[PDB]
Amino acid sequence: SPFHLNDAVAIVTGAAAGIGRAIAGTFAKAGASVVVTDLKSEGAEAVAAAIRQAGGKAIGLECNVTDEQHREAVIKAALDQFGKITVLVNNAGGGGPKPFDMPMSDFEWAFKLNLFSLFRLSQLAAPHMQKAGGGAILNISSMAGENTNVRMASYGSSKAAVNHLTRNIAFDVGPMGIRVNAIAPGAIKTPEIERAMLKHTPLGRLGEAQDIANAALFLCSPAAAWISGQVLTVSGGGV
Amino acid sequence: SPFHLNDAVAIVTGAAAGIGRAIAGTFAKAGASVVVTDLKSEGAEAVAAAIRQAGGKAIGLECNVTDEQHREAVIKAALDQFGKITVLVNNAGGGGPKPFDMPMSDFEWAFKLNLFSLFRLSQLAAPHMQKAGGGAILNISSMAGENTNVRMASYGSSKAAVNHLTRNIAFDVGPMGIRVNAIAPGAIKTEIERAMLKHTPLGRLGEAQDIANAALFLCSPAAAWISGQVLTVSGGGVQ
Repeated sequence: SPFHLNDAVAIVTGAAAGIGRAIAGTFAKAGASVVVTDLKSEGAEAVAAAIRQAGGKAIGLECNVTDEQHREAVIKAALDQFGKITVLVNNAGGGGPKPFDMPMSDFEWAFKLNLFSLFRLSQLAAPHMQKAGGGAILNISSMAGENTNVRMASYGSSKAAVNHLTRNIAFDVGPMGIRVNAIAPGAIKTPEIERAMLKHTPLGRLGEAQDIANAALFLCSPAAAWISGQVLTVSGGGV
Repeated sequence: SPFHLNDAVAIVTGAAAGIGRAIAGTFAKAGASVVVTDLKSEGAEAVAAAIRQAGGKAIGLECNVTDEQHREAVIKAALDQFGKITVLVNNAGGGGPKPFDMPMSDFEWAFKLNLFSLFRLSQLAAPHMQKAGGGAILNISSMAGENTNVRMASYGSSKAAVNHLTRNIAFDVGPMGIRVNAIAPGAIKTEIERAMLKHTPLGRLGEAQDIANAALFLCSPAAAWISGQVLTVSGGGVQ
């Protein structure tokens, strides 16, 4: 089963709760040494210590992905602790419904958070994946980069930019042996309104962060060795 | 024929040469009062004077679309000269192939130029279009918003961001009577040309007047129920 990605070093951003925590835990179970980072040092350290207790190799750091101080800190810490970089999970990001008439201070924030940070991180990690023989980048997007809705002037543009950045820098770092892929999660269970939102989800249930973790583990694994420039939507079949 | 632009005021950015200049001329021939703008004052003034000589209403302005001073200046100049704003053609933009290991500054300038500028322009122009009973915004994108290629880390991401911004802010400014559409131009006229046409099934390159007429359709009452759409004017292929 090339589904082990055992011999590797995976930097997971925003990985103290939810999708990032699940990705870190599942990657560690698969044999990868995990640099858990978060905006909060305490949560990342907690998750990393839990992984070490389970029997895995992990460290926990504070990283504001928008702060190049913190980005070089994470890259250097991964290199010091484990010697190489082979997987980069850009799960760090946020933003939400901001009205059309918003400050531009809110539009540039959406792109510095959801796009600029992860591009700079991929720039930082790509050379180390090169003497390492190749690596896997995974940007965690959203279903707003494909769908069209109100109040999504900032979030949606940023997520579609993440998607096409994936599709394009698949071509630049391919020669380096690096695969760029993205995951678009939707309605993840971190109630008539809940069943009303399930009425458009054909599988009749909400998704667990293990679903995204599983999809990521596939995309970051040797089983996805000839898969790049792909956005995979994990949505149960709907929006 | 509802393909005329009578009682219309059209702001056209980057319109001293090429697609923008042809759009300004075609829109003026359609009966629209044209605020031609450019980064260089001389070209915009020349194009506006030529339009006035041809029998249309036009003014020429210097505008760096990345400069909010210039943006408010264009909005106020349009409202002074012609009393309203009904059409906003964001043709101004640029960038191109940059390396993956490109400097971070380079990567923000293509968003600030190719996205942030036109979003702030649409923000400034939306209240006046609402007041004028509705209008049309047209973002001049590029075929890199859809295609995947090398060196397109910044240009492609910004252009796909423009595409999805079009698609989504069609939903916010819809209630205002405003239609947002986008044009993706192919190779334009201004043995690798033979590769170009190996691809382009119509066996010729496109004239700036093709983009001009596509824009004229999308900014006219003929397209009154068309919004959130990206029209690719490529002759039927990719160049």
